[PDB]
Amino acid sequence: TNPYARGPNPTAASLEASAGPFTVRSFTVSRPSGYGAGTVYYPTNAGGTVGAIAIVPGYTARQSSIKWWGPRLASHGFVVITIDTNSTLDQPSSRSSQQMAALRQVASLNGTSSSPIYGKVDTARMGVMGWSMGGGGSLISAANNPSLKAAAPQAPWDSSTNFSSVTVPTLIFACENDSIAPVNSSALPIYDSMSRNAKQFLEINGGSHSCANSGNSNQALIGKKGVAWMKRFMDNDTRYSTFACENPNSTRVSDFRTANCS
Ligand SMILES: [Cl-]
Repeated sequence: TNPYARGPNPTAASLEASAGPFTVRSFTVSRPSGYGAGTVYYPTNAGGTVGAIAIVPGYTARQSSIKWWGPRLASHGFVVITIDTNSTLDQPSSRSSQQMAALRQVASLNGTSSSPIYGKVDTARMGVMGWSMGGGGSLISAANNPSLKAAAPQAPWDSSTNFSSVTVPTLIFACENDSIAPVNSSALPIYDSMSRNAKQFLEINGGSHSCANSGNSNQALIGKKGVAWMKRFMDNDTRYSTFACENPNSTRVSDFRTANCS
């Protein structure tokens, strides 16, 4: 019945592991269009077309800070593009237009017969992630493009916290002890402003600003949650409803909140 379903039935163990069931390859985008540089990750054998997720780093940062998501998400059946921005000093709106430019270019490559992702993408099924200003950028993309199927920003930064217009299912990773984008004035008012969506707030206990980046010590839970959220909302895959909406009931989590998520 569900045509966007990919992969075998999830367990806690299969989502806590570093790799999911599909084989991953990557390539560097040859002529990046509307953004500085891109790396694309893709499953060779997903058994059908999959959605595309475009991930953006923070101010002064690079792909390295958010790369781990590439292998992790692609292995469970997604096309992931991680980007560098035109300038290290771009603010969240510019990060947004470049995030959407990356999705636009993944859609183009899906149509190009010489491209390693020829025919692998469902260009009607995309989502957005990013760290800090790239997180703020992810929220701006979702507000501007309600056709996105999912957002999952981490440690988000935006001097405007009102996202009340967002209808896209949104998972916010927060970092308890963030002193760059403190939760009390960033993540939390952002979460709290959204009244029209499936949403979730998941605060990493004793986490600093970088608590969700490559090399974090909570990859099991952060990665499980990130994959379950994209599987639930980008694939409509109700096999993942429990993993996506449940409280982890974990001492690794200092604050949990969810709404409109069964
Ligand atoms: Cl930032």
